[PDB]
Amino acid sequence: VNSFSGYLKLTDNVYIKNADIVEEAKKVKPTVVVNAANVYLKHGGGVAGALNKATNNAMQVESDDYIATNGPLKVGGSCVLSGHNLAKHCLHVVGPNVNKGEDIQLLKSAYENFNQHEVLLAPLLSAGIFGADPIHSLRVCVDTVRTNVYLAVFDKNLYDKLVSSFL
Ligand SMILES: O[C@H]1CCCC[C@H]1Nc1ncnc2[nH]ccc12
Repeated sequence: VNSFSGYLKLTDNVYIKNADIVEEAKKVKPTVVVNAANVYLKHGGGVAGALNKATNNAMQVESDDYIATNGPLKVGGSCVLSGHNLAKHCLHVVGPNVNKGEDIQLLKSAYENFNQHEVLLAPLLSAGIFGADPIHSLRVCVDTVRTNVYLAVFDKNLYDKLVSSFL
């Protein structure tokens, strides 16, 4: 039993809700919140800009030190950093950005990072400003993640569409 509330169950291990991931993180304090990161951990907009803003820029300060030490992530890769005031940990995961021409097949590799964590609160990778089809992203999530994932979808309209079209 966990503290996530109001989610629709899609499969044995995947759950979905119309929610603001920032507000959901603030209320649940999950062990892991997933950030929709880029390789530079520059949290300027989308989910990343919102999460970072909610940490009063502490996420960005920590991220800049991480990059200065380790260099950029790989597309499809991830790193674990602090969850600050939102979660114990933040798993920064880089899905391919279609608006940068990155290969969509890397979306499966991106979701594989979730399997290293038993339970996660997450957005749909490569959705939103990353330019992928959120319905495809949901399908890859369901077919790749085996651990328990609670997906927060900010837009009520997209949420209804994802549910109504789910196979
Ligand atoms: O609405 C879409 C657009 C981008 C792809 C995923 C969704 N973004 C979010 N999802 C969950 N919480 C969020 N807080 C701010 C944005 C956000």
